[PDB]
Amino acid sequence: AVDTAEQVYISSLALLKMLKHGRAGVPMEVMGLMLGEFVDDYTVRVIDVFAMPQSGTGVSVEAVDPVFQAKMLDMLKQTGRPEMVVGWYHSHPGFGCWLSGVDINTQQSFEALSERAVAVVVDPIQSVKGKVVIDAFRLINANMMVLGHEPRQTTSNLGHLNKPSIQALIHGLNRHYYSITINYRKNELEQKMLLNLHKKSWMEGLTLQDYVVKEMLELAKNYNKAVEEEDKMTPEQLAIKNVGKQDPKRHLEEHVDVLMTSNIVQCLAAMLDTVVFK
Amino acid sequence: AVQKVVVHPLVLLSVVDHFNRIGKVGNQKRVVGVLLGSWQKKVLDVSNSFAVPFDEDDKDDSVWFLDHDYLENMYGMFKKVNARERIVGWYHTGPKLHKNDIAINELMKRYCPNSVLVIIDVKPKDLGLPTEAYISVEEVHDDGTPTSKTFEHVTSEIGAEEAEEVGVEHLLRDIKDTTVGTLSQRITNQVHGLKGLNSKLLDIRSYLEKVATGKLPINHQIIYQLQDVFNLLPDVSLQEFVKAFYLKTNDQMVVVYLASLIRSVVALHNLINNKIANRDAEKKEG
Amino acid sequence: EFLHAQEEVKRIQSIPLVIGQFLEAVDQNTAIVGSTTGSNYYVRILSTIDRELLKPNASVALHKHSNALV
Amino acid sequence: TPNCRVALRNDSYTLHKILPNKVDPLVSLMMVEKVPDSTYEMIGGLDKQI
Amino acid sequence: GDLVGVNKDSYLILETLPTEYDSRVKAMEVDERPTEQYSDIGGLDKQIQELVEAIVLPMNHKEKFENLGIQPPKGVLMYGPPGTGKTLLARACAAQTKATFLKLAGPQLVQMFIGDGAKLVRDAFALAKEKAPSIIFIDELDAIGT
Ligand SMILES: Nc1ncnc2c1ncn2[C@@H]1O[C@H](COP(=O)(O)OP(=O)(O)OP(=O)(O)O)[C@@H](O)[C@H]1O
Ligand SMILES: [Zn+2]
Repeated sequence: AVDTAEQVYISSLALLKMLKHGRAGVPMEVMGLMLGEFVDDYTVRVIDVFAMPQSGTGVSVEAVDPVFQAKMLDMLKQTGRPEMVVGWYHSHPGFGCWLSGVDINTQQSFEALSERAVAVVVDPIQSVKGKVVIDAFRLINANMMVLGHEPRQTTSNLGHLNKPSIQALIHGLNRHYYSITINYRKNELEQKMLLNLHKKSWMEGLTLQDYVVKEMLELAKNYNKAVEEEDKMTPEQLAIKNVGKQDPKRHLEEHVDVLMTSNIVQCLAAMLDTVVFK
Repeated sequence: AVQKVVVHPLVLLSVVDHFNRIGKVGNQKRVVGVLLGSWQKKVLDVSNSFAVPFDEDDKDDSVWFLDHDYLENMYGMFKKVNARERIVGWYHTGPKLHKNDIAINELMKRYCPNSVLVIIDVKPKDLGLPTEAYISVEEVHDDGTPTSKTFEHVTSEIGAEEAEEVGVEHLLRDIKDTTVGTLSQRITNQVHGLKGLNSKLLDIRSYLEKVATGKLPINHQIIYQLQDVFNLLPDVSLQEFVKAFYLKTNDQMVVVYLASLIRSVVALHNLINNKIANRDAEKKEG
Repeated sequence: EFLHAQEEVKRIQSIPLVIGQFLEAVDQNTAIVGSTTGSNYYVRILSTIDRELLKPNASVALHKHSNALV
Repeated sequence: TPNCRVALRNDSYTLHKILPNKVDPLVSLMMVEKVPDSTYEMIGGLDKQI
Repeated sequence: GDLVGVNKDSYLILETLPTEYDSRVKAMEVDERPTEQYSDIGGLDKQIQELVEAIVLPMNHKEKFENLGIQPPKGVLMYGPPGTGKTLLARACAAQTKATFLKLAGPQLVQMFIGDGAKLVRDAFALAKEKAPSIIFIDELDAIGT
């Protein structure tokens, strides 16, 4: 009846086992399970993610052991929070992380167990640092083809997620499926130390530790002189003369600005004499 | 044995997210769990772990319990998904260690020959690269005490892994990287004097406190020994650089020369080419 | 932010790569390159160096999935 | 045109651009191997036969 | 070895599986026993004894050979202008002796792909070491021996 676009709140702790357990299955595809709480129709949260045994014979719906979860939920009771299960996830490192033929067969089984059972995919390969990558989807019922086939209200959270549209075969699965919006509920307490732990460990280890003399400048002078004539022949090549040769051509970069910063490296590193000492 | 450890931000978060678990229900003590190490070599690495319900009474300061039904079967869980991952020890968020911590390691030595404990910090404050690591050995003592079991500090360092920087390094997004060669090295210099000379004053005041009170530590002897290794140059009045004086500017010899030589021709590249392309568009248009 | 965008294009594709054989330069911003398997691939060239190292026939490294000219 | 070189997209497997091919260059290269240019200024003594 | 089973990309071998290969190369022809017997030749009783001996003597009389140091014959050249009834007489002697018969021809060893009939003997004589006679019969040895 009434269906509203869902918003997925992921915890920074749940983001860990998505890429981490997925990295352990690389190259092969894994099968996980999502753990969280259903607040309402238009929003959903995943508060935890745990690792499930990887299948070396290929992913199947029987790869999830029911006594593995029954022993896990009991261990979650003695753990701080015993929250009910919600849905499943699987890695797909070998390709662009789209729902395979097994993923649709385990859909109607998991959506019978739990109401939503959001399908979540993840890939390591698409980037390293500055991209969300991952993936998510939710099955829209094929029996609804008799009814209105274009959910959801509050559109562009889908529509904008429908950008880039990610080639063809991916959105070729937009038949019988619709993706879901992933935003981050603020962990910033942990996220503030995530930046502090990362950059401090990357700043000279104490900031002190790190803080071929003339010879490095004799090797640099070959880049600061012998590179000049191959750079300064181009203005004489800009002289035609004049003018039979196709123009414009700009040879100014990148050596000029590199030798600039090359002195910026050597000047402030030589200031270590004046800085460290006295 | 264990020399240095590698703590990932992922496994350290597994201590931090459990601080939300039992932090809302309270009450006393801290977050404690069992550590799953990855040992490929003498250098120790940690990937994942599992947090276990744990409590330490005050009164009763020596009372501690792990849940070992949680430790046994959940090991067969992580072992089934990851064959390489095994328990190398335990951890906790400290911030400091009560004397009772001697008994936590000796109990679990049945699991691992040497269990390394990792003291972590949920709220970053000071003074630097956070958390901590200890190793369990027996040095006895020189004074003749019965055999003394005291955890020795293990240097901790953060490390990375493939595919784990996807979501981790994404959420910050506010950092400027880096920039190497201009600001990166100089900000360290301003801090190298700060963080270098603050521990200089903190220790020299505690070393003066020795004569006053708190003796032992005598230490002995490690304090003055490496301090005298720092004494290869003091450097005191005035700098004792008579041999390093002409050599001082002689290291700045070519650095200033090239900086004079590069800026001359870089100008010839910048000044000439700018004037050329400028007047070609400027005056030929009008 | 544009200097941060310079780290972006230099980040892609990082590792791994696959060898391929350059055939000819058809037009700007893209060129065709024969794969080591023999199948000629038409790939957008990288925006950094479009000219001097192109050459009529040369062995150029390509990315695994994208086969990108770098 | 037939026999001409064309680019190929991955997804729809269509032709993105048109590329110049070589068919006549194959033959003509073998034709320039056997003989140089040899114009009228490169020939002489046959004037009665030319 | 080879032939062992292994599962998809996991690359684990559960068991080492025999035997050798392949298809018709392993077994050239499967022959149970002919409908005729050695009694079907008239007037040849003089020259069938030499035939019947060399095949029969290594089986039943082998115990007498180790005592006297006798070596059984192996190859026998049976030739005559056709019809000589050679192929009927050969196979018929394998019916009463229980010997398993294998049908093979010389020109059958030539195929488009080089190195076929040559690899067959590597397989054929390997079964001659594995299996006990039985028997193997071939025809047109003169042509193929050119
Ligand atoms: N000397 C013989 N003794 C018994 N039967 C014979 C004789 N000569 C011919 N025959 C009969 O003639 C028929 C023709 O057989 P034939 O001798 O042509 O085979 P073959 O020439 O030995 O075959 P292949 O050429 O393959 O060796 C047979 O059925 C056989 O019974
Ligand atoms: Zn799958």
